[PDB]
Amino acid sequence: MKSRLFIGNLPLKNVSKEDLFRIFSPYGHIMQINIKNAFGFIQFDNPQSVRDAIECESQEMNFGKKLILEVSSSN
RNA sequence: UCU
Repeated sequence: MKSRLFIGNLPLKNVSKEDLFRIFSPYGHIMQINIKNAFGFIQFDNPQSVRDAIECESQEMNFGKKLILEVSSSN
């Protein structure tokens, strides 16, 4: 557990899994990407990748905004 | 701000 990243505020249009892959692939090997409207879920193969993504990408602009990035709690 |  703890190997999934939650994104809380994606734009509601014009967002692809590939966009998310380009942003988050530097942090580790991504196994799965799910988008449910404003919510993104990126499954890595380990929990450190999620922590690294939150620490580095929270400081960045993506899709013209500051993304809400968290350890995913979703079952 | 959790399919």
